Amino acid sequence: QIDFRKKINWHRRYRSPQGVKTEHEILRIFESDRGRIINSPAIRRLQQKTQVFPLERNAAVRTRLTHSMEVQQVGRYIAKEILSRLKELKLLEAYGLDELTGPFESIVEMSCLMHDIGNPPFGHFGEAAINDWFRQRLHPEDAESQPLTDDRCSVAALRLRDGEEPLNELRRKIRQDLCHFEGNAQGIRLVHTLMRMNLTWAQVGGILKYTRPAWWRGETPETHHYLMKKPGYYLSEEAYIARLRKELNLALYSRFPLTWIMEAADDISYCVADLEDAVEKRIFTVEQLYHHLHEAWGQHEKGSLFSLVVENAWEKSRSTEDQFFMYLRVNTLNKLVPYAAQRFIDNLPAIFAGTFNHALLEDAECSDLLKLYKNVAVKHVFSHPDVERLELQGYRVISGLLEIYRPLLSLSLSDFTELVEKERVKRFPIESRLFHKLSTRHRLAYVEAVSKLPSDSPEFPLWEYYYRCRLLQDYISGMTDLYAWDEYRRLMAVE
Amino acid sequence: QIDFRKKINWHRRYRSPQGVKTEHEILRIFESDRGRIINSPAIRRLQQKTQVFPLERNAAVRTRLTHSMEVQQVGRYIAKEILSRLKELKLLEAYGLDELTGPFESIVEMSCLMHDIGNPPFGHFGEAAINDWFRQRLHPEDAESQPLTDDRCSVAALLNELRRKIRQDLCHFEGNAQGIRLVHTLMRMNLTWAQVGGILKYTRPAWWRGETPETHHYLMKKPGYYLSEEAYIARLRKELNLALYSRFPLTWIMEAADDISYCVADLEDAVEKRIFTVEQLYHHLHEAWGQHEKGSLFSLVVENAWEKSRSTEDQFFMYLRVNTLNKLVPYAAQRFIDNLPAIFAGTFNHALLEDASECSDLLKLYKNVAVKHVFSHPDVERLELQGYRVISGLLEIYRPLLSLSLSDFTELVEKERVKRFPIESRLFHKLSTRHRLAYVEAVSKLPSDSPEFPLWEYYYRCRLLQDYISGMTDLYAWDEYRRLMAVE
Ligand SMILES: [Mn+2]
Ligand SMILES: [Mn+2]
Repeated sequence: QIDFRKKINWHRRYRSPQGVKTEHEILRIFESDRGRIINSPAIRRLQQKTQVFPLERNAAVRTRLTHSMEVQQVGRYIAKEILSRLKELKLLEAYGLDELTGPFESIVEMSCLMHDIGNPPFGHFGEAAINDWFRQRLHPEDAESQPLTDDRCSVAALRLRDGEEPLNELRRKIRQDLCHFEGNAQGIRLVHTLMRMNLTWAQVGGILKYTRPAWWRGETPETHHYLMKKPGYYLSEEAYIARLRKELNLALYSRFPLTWIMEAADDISYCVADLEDAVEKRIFTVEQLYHHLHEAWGQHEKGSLFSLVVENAWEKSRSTEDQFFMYLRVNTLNKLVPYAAQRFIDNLPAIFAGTFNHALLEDAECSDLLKLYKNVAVKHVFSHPDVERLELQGYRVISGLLEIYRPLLSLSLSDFTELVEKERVKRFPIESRLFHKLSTRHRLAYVEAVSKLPSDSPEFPLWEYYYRCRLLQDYISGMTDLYAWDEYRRLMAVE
Repeated sequence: QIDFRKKINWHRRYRSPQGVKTEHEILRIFESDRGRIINSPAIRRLQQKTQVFPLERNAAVRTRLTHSMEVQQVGRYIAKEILSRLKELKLLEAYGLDELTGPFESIVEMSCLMHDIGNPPFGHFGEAAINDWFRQRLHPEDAESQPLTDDRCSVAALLNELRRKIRQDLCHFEGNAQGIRLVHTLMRMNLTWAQVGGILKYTRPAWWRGETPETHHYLMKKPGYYLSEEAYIARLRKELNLALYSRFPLTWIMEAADDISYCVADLEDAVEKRIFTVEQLYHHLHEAWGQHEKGSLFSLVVENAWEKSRSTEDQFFMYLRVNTLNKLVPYAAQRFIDNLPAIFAGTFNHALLEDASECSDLLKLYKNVAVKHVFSHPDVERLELQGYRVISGLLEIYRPLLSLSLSDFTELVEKERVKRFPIESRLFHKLSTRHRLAYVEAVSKLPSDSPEFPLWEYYYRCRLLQDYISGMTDLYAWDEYRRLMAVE
């Protein structure tokens, strides 16, 4: 049975409010969350994180922030559409929404905003350089089966010991979790353990995009593959994630019903904006682009969504660029938003369950239009040398930075712990200074996770390392494209 | 009589919608406006326009954009508060709001967002360098009375009343006035009248020469619009039911949010730039209050937030922000409702937080601390001075286009390639196509025959230049300065 009272959890993890609360009181909690998000430095960082194009000396181009604001307004429209349609169906009171109208909407907007929140400096390329650097040092493939006589792992504790141990399973999970860094998973890690925001369960639900644990190694459940497409959370969050499922009434590997709305907007905004920027960076004319889109459609009919959207917007522009993109955007939303709004309502039971193994804008006419934009963007924009140059640049910056911090990892627990207590250590001065370079928040978080472990435990050293790596990963992922590059040069000694 | 149906004008200037429209249809028009604003490049430019502190290699510091988002959430709260209070008073249906709930709120947020949108690269300092550069070339003081035997104006053409108005308008550039110019004539957004009302902060015309309006002193504190907009501005007044020099009732809400967000954010950034500790700051605030009582708003806000803190800094600012809004927002929400007739009239000669209000005092306290410690910092001041030269120098680089005859200038507008003026050609190409387009359009609307026609051309010519510059980000203007000075 569909009841949103049960999904829109206004309680918190720590210092949580409890007992009754009016429609207004509840609105205020959700409005509190907005203020928390909007004033966050993690949200400010996004104006300095690159979105497709390099951070040029004129802000004409979209950054991760300006894009996420655009995504949020799309999300607002979809949510608002779902609501209006449902009030016309009178199912609003029936689904326990008549009083959670505003909250619903705000959650969407705020999750929209926070997509890309945990992404590393150089995005998907950052992810690569991180995962790759860890892979050459851990080799999680060497953990999959029985203890290999020749384990490629550089860490003594994480190397599968031959002797009959269930500790071998702990090593397996750590190796896969650290080598499978994902922005969404880092986003969850960020809002809770790092940024220490203390948001409503419902909000944190909306930013939980995937249900796959980072430590996952096998084949994906056939009836869960879509939902477990990448990883959604780390081993460090597993505890809190369980807490989240129970609070939001979610089964293992079940998604929060609103996440689907936020996802949709992101999928829409996704290309069109970069395509606008492409003509702005003079890659081709607006006319040239129209012809690339005509070429891309192929199977042309005079009543298709191409004619209704792209052909339509092209005619509006002639008796230019502004008008073109302005109406192209309009045209798209005006057809796509209703579709996804409907799709949501249509498949609401499975969505409420968070079991629905599909996207609002599927694969089989809306999905086609999007794909068309994507193809054009791939073949002409994403392929541009200045883009690719920066993509490759990013990779080295992160890889090199990770190597600069290798000495802290290439250490014994006894030594590392020593550095954590005494800030000034005799024999390890480089390591000292390098550890000071780390941000006070990720540093704090490490210690806290460590102090919660049992000293006596044989798993304790493995955990320390898992956390040690997490700590390093947090520092790096936390950086902006600029800061990471600047630091790379500074630590390579060229400034 | 108070009816918001009459103030929340969902019609547009060009391609305007008309006839009935449902609550939903109306919401959609206001939601359309949001999309227009949010996708605007003029709104993107703000992530590259400096807010107090220089850009820095880490975005830990607020930019004009990140501040305006903060302002918008404050505005949201105030608007939402006014509404909730009014629903409790049941006056919502009574004031024609029961169906314009969402719109009201969106307008606030969108106007909040668009405050500073018309600000130049080096904001306040940019204004100076512009106005100063024009003043040495026009001397509008020399126009005030009778034609001076020794007129300091560099322009032959600068009917005596038209000359007066042009000189004052061009020499009195203001971000808010430029903002109005921007959304309509430059950005060609075509927004709902109501939205454009919300960004009209001042009722003073830029061409005004005759110190202080007595009865309308506060509303005409700074200029609100240019001579180039006077026509459209008249159109706006009539559409929004405003008397000459009357303000849009919602503008007051947006304004308030800005007055609040104004300092606290830079104070957070001050501790972030290590200017002083969070502890050092608390002591500067204790020093600043002086007249200490154990139940005052200082104790309730600052003392309160200080105790909560004992990350420390995060918690401190987080709850300090909370504490402030939790007391100030209700006040301004009330003030609005309390003085609603005069606000609806847009005649109310005061601010929501203004009088001897404990609220106004708290704000002033933040401001004083910011002035005495943050705004006074050398790296700030250095950049402020730097900005001035960049703009002044840039204005001088473009002096050749102004130091020209109409006959010559016009020639350059038709033929892109002109023989004798090659520097001027290339310099004119440097200007953005939008401001270029806008100039021509304003010019083509004038009567060729008219004796005022040459004066207008110049007014517009200067406006065109001003648009280019004001349109730039701190970075682009600096980059260009160096590029045109030949150091890259
Ligand atoms: Mn996105
Ligand atoms: Mn401001």
